[PDB]
Amino acid sequence: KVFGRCELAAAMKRHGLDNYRGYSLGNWVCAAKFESNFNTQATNRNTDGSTDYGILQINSRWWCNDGRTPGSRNLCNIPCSALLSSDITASVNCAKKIVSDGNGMNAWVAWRNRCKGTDVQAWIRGCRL
Ligand code: NA
Repeated sequence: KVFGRCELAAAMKRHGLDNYRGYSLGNWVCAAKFESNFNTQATNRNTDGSTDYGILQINSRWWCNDGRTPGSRNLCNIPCSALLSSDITASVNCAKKIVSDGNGMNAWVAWRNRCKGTDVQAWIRGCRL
């Protein structure tokens, strides 16, 4: 599924991401835009052989099991393919654990490089939330 901007914002808000660990909703929408272009089926391979999955590009090195990242961890206790679903519940619940791990949203390289320090509230402008 490719989400619309306000559709994703509303779904992220319903799942409790708005101001989760102090990150306003526009941060999460900005992160999803530049990580996946709002596409739940997005995948990208990393240099170490791990793969990033889903709308927030969650990495198989630490967070999910894709059966092809030997020696890795599965801290969200899910198969990576669950992160590709049109239902974003698993992505959001895993994202909550990542953002809680000490580094905040700096865990997402696209957020640090393209969202941090900008007017992230602009990403939810016009939405009925
Ligand atoms: Na893994």
